[PDB]
Amino acid sequence: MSLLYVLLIIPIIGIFLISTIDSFYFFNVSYYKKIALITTILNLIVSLIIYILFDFSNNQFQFIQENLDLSFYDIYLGVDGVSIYFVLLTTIIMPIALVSNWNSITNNIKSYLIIMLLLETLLLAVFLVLDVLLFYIFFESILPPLFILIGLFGSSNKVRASFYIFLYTLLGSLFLLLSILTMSSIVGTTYFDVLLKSSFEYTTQLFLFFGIFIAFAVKTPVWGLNSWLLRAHVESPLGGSIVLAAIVLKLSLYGVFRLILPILPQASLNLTYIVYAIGAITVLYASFSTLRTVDVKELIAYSSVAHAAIYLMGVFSNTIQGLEGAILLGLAHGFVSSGLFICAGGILYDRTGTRLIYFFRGLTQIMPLFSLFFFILCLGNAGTPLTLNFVGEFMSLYGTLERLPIAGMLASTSIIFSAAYSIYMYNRIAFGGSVSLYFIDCFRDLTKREFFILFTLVSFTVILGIYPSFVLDGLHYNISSVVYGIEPNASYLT
Amino acid sequence: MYLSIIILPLLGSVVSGFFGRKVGVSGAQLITCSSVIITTILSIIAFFEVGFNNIPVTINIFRWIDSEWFIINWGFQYDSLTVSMLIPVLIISSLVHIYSISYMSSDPHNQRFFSYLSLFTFMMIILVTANNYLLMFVGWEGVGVCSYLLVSFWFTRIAANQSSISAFLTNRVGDCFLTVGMFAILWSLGNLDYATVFSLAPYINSNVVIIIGICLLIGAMAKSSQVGLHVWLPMAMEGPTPVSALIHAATMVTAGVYLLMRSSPLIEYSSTVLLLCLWLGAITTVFSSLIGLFQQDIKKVIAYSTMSQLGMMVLSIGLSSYNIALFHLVNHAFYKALLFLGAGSVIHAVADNQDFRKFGGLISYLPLTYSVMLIASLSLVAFPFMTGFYSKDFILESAYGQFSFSGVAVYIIATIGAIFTTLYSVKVLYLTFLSNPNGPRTYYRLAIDNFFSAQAIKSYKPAHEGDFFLTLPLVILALFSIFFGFITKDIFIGLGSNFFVDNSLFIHPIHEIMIDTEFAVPVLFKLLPFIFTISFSVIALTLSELLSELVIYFKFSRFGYNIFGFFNQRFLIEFFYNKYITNLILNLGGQITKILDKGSIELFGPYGLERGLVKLSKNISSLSTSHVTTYALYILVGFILYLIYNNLLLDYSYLLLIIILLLLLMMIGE
Amino acid sequence: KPNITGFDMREFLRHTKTPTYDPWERHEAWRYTGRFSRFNRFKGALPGFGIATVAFTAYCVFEH
Amino acid sequence: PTPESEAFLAKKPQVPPTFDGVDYEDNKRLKQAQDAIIREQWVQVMMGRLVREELSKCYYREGVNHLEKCGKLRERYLQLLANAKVKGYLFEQQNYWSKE
Amino acid sequence: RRRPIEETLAEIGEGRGIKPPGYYERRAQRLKEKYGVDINPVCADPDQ
Amino acid sequence: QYDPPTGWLWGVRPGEKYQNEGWEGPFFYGFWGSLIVFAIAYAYKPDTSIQTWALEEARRRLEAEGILEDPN
Amino acid sequence: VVKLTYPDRVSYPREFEGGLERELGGAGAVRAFLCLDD
Amino acid sequence: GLQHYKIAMDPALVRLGSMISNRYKYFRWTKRTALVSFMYVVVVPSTIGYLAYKTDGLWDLRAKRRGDLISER
Amino acid sequence: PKIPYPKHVWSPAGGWYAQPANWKQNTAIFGLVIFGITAMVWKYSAEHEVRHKMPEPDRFYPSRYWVKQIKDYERAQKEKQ
Ligand SMILES: CCCCCCCCCCCCO[C@@H]1O[C@H](CO)[C@@H](O[C@H]2O[C@H](CO)[C@@H](O)[C@H](O)[C@H]2O)[C@H](O)[C@H]1O
Ligand SMILES: CCCCCCCCCCCCO[C@@H]1O[C@H](CO)[C@@H](O[C@H]2O[C@H](CO)[C@@H](O)[C@H](O)[C@H]2O)[C@H](O)[C@H]1O
Ligand SMILES: CCCCCCCCCCCCO[C@@H]1O[C@H](CO)[C@@H](O[C@H]2O[C@H](CO)[C@@H](O)[C@H](O)[C@H]2O)[C@H](O)[C@H]1O
Ligand SMILES: CCCCCCCCCCCCO[C@@H]1O[C@H](CO)[C@@H](O[C@H]2O[C@H](CO)[C@@H](O)[C@H](O)[C@H]2O)[C@H](O)[C@H]1O
Repeated sequence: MSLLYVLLIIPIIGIFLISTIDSFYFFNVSYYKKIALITTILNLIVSLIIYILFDFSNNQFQFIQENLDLSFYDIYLGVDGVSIYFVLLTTIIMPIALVSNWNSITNNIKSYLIIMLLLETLLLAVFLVLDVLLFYIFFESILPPLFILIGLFGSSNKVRASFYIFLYTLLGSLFLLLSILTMSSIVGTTYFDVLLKSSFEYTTQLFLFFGIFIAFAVKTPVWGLNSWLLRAHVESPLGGSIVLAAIVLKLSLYGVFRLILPILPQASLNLTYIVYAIGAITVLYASFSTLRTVDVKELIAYSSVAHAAIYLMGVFSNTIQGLEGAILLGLAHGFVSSGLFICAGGILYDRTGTRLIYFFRGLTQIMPLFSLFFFILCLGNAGTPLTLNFVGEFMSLYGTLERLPIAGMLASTSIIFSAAYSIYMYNRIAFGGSVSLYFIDCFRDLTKREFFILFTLVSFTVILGIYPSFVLDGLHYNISSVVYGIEPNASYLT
Repeated sequence: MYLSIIILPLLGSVVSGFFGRKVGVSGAQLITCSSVIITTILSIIAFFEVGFNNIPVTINIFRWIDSEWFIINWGFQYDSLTVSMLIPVLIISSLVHIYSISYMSSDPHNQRFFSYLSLFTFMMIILVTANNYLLMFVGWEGVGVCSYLLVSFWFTRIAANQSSISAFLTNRVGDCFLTVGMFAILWSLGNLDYATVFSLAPYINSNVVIIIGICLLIGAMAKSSQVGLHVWLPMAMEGPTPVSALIHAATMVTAGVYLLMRSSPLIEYSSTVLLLCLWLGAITTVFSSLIGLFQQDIKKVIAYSTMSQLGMMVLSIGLSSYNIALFHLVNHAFYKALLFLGAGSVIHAVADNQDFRKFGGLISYLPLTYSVMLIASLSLVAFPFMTGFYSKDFILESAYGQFSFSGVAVYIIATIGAIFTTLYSVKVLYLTFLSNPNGPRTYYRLAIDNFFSAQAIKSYKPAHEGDFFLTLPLVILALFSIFFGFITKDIFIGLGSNFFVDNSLFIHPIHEIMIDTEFAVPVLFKLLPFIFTISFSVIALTLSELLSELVIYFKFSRFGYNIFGFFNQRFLIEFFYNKYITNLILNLGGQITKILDKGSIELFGPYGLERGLVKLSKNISSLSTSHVTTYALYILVGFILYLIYNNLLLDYSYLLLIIILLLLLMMIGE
Repeated sequence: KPNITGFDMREFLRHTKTPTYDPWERHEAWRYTGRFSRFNRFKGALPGFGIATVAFTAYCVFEH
Repeated sequence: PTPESEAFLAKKPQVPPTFDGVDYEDNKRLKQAQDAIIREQWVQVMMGRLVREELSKCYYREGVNHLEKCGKLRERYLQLLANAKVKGYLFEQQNYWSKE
Repeated sequence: RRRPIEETLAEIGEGRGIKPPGYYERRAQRLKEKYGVDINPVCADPDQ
Repeated sequence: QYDPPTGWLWGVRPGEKYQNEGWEGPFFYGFWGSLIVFAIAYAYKPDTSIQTWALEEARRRLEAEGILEDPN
Repeated sequence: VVKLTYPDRVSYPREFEGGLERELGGAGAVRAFLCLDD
Repeated sequence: GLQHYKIAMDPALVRLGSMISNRYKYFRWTKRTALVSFMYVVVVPSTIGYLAYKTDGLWDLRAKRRGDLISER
Repeated sequence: PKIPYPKHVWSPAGGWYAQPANWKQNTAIFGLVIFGITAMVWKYSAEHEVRHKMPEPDRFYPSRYWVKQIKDYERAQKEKQ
């Protein structure tokens, strides 16, 4: 069997073991948690084995298994240098997601672990499948377990929040389905190798673009459309919020390198000015309203909207630099947003039971270790050099500017306004007076669990910010096949 | 060695910051101080090694960003301009650490303070030793973080929090423009290594230099607090005094100027950027000389005096005489840091009070401070044969030397800046030392006269001078403030000197003014600042002491009540920015949050659709009555419409109008 | 017309001088007398000037 | 010249970087065409990297005299900077263009 | 799968990174007709 | 005079010790240990970057010209 | 007021032999003064 | 879930948050709200889009030297 | 007067007024680990610094004592006649 199926089967084996141990024993919930965490370690172990054996400049799909037994819907699993790092991020994030929420679930612990083990399978799949109809199948199988992850383990406004993400993500995904169905009917299949050969007529590509973009604007999400995220990324449990922002948000970032860039190039080129206008607006309106947010977890959720706009504008630049910067900023947001939900929804909400920023002040005086990590995370969210977030923004903004110079200049306002929301939140909670008077008793500082998941996540952000070539070497050759263009003395050689 | 200069300040910071528990307060102080001391000798050596032998040093360690055409190395280049910058940076860092062993002695948190000091030194080293513009930007941002961490060191003071947000976001404004300008260089030349940018600049499209130059100018003035983005330098005086000495008035403000001296082999190829730098420099010298004359705080005056000298240096850059501004830059860090350290001593000697109105006498109590501070004021005003005379007054005469209108205008303008500089420097030395005592009596009670009987052992506090760690810097910094101008005036000014012959400071032969400034200027304008300084000084002393009634007639005239409050309020700039710019953004954010996100976006969307559809379906289900008689009529009605539709050959659109019109009537109740 | 308050600027400014009689005269006597007299006030405004001036004249006569 | 490394044989294109006379339903030939265009564009941009590295040394070697001694390197680097960009193959795969 | 280069150019247009063979000589003409300036870039090399 | 150093690290009061919750076991040996073993192995992984390949050829093309010196 | 009364230049632009055209980047570069108008 | 530490929950601030979370239930279409809802959603993005349309491929700084023009069209 | 502070707070930089008794031993140990890291960085520079100009045989230039590129030049230059 292929080694890419081993990534899928392990979480499946782990769900089986959680449901069949109580039959060998009133077993403790501690042993439920250990099995799920070990089984996400193994996926990470395997995924690094896949990465050692990867070939950084091969234009054929790798780790493929020859099926030669065709059906109507067959799983085809290939790994490519444009998808490898999305897989690695998934497998590094899911253990922290489990450890972060280790004592906070308290009830329905089996069901909680079985959903996350299910989620890791489906999100691993969406990066590994070699069809665009297969891509859609897994891109939307994550929807039922997320409706239940929010309504069982979510906060007060959990019911409306779970309806919002499900219904918005269902609606937006059904316009992508109509366009995928058109592509398949014209071409006969949705297997990548046969689609990338095929070139659609301009008018068809103009109508496939309207349909793949409706979906991804719903799933970025852009400003006019993000009302599900400000509910779902907040009412959800801590572990739900980590997966939703780090991994689920990137399903459409990686889905533009497959669905738009190679098969609808003329449409992408001629409509970019519409994308850039939308992207510029969500860099401003989201930045303006991230200043006035009184919910700490909601402030982090709103930050993701402004970040996602920068990478969306990068993936539409037709430049090798904005394309790699978009993947780097997708990865960068993955580690940093994870840490700030760990700070907001998993530490202050553990100790105070509230998310209102009015009750917090001067937390440096009694939690110095929280303050140190909270400040480093806050500076990466502000796009400060030495973090992977700065590199992703620099390259994303450069390509946005080289393609359409006016929108990149309005996108670069982020540099100013991301810094203004990030420092203002940090100053209000850690600094900004003395330990607040609403704290009747003292609050303990970080536990050894809270320290080491923040430390792990922060370490990824810095070392990748110093040596981004750890991720750039795989991207260069594979990214070099989604650029559309020619130069006069370099093309059509004889 | 060269890569060891970079690493030592970094290593000491790590021990003091994440290991302050293990070494303690004294252990941190020794390691932080000694490690920075060692780096300073290594850089004194590097000055003779690189500059005095014309041997630039290159090192490259590994890649930072490796995309096609974009390869930025974690690399360093030591040249003539580099080693000039390090000497003030490393000495002033070395001495301010030693100063701080006694200034912060009572503070609870010394391991954190001394760590931030080492961290700040590392970032200036990175800023002036990078190969490319992008690694320059690591220190540029790094010193920005270090400034925020030190203006907000006492994070329990809300005032300190406000001033650190102001330092951060005003500097992040120039960061946006500096990044935009850095995107122009990559777009135009593919790379942003210094060697590439300068080897290629003479042939680049003139209009592209005017894009890069105006971006590197807007970013530079944010850090150098020029007339527009300067609001933060005054507010930085919230952080402790030794931070103001190193970061806010001797090293960080310099990064704005260093960007232009470094980018000289490029921005000489645009007369626009040079004629823009010229005026931006001249406006700030007068803009900040008037404000400082009207402040009641020692540090707000000395901060506004820093701003005036910075405006002089950018004046020199626009004048295209880069080596002159590199001279004023190195010189200023000596007599400026001396004032803060000197004025730091007077604040500590009393009660940590800072107001001029409550300081007086204190010349006898603080004998060393007054002399050293007057050592500094004599060079700050560029009294003849001081370290300032060989730099500050050469810009004035080289301004008139460039026989153009703009040159003459900025001479006149900067000359007025000089006269108001001499004026507030009298205000500092007279009020604090030479004035009638103005503060409380405990500042002054000695032990000679016996004012006590049963408590004579304690309760005097007669404003004592500081200890060894406080005075040894001041005396050393003062020894610089005297001899340093004359000793290096050939390295930098000369007449045909070849120190910067590695193209570190490229001057285009179509701009040079040294020969004219040496010979063309008449003796009157060559000497004029000396006359004004010697004239208004005795006038100012006379008004402040001999005739102490004229100023109050001015303050209590209505005409003077308004001119006074216009300058004390800093040209009302803060008032206008805070009300029109800052508070506009907060209300825009509120309008988007309330009216749209929680409003029309939800009314024209999920909440509107929810409200409409539920009403729609309640009405339709009000039809279903379980009356067979009514159901039969509905089936016949639905039968007739089918026959009408598919026998009249009605337009399909006619049907949808009916269907859509029906749905709306079910939306309406009653 | 004068205000209902008797205050006026002209009389306010004219009184801006050392009062002849003061109920606080003794309490404030210290700030202007003794160590704080004008001679001692500016006795040391130029610390090294006296020592240097005589020393420099020694240098001048040394050449001749 | 520099001996061709052993690692420089498994990745050396065997085909001219074109699509003329390339059957698209033959996947191996089509993929090798694609790979052959990608590597030419990449060698061209790495040729600029190396000339720029020489220019840098010439700049620091000559100092003030860089404006006269490094112009041949300047000329080569400025030619590669407009001739070479990595533009991909997708345009060339989907369009046929001829000299006529 | 492939189209005549002229066909694609009509919908998207030459430019925006689509520089078909001969774009510079045509651009020379386009700029001369509009701005009225002869294009003559500098050699940027003191010898030949 | 300086005070003694203090503090409950992980909130552990000076009497007792940190009680292991469960995560510590696999997170320290499996999670981190996998990254050290990954880092150790990543050193010996061959370099299949497009640049290492494009540099070797592009050097040989420049070597034909006077731009780069040829050892032979 | 400065514009109304400010001095004329007193020094002629310094003549360089050949314009130093070879020391500033060839003909494709800005060269110093050489037997031109004033 | 877990019991949190004791907080002097402010009756005033709790109802302020309860006001914000429930705010959208009371939004109405007035002449004022339409004006803001029209400027932010239509005018400002339409204005940005128009500039993005008219400047597309208008300028390129790549390799351009003196004697050449930044404008590409 | 020293500020009152809570004694349960753990901080990597000491917190309030924190000096251990054994601080001289801890400080000394940190000095060597610094001095060892700096020594590795110095041997790196010596072998990777790049100069295009070479120092004169007689003028003060202590880099001639540790940098390979220079030292190899003067060793080669110490071979003539
Ligand atoms: C497409 C469908 C949607 C996709 C998402 C699927 C989500 C599946 C959730 C996991 C399956 C159900 O999870 C199930 O939860 C019930 C809750 O009563 C648990 O049942 C147990 O709960 C607690 C646990 O302490 C016991 O005290 C109780 O006696 C027992 O009923 C089961 O042990 C667990 O297996
Ligand atoms: C482009 C437009 C957007 C596309 C589609 C978006 C549709 C999302 C709208 C879903 C509306 C919310 O859906 C509905 O919300 C209410 C709460 O408000 C929920 O109601 C629930 O929450 C309330 C909270 O007091 C409780 O009484 C109880 O838990 C339950 O009744 C309903 O279970 C759900 O049916
Ligand atoms: C950035 C733009 C985002 C667009 C998202 C997608 C929009 C979806 C289109 C339909 C949305 C629903 O549109 C909404 O319809 C409902 C009825 O159902 C109206 O709801 C209300 O109408 C009027 C007020 O106008 C009320 O008196 C009435 O009681 C109520 O039904 C809203 O006024 C209308 O705005
Ligand atoms: C960081 C991104 C940078 C790229 C985006 C901005 C690029 C701006 C480029 C502006 C210059 C482009 O090219 C420029 O076109 C403008 C058009 O008015 C011309 O500008 C000139 O036009 C007319 C003639 O028509 C002149 O009389 C007038 O003095 C001047 O405005 C310049 O002579 C030419 O050099």
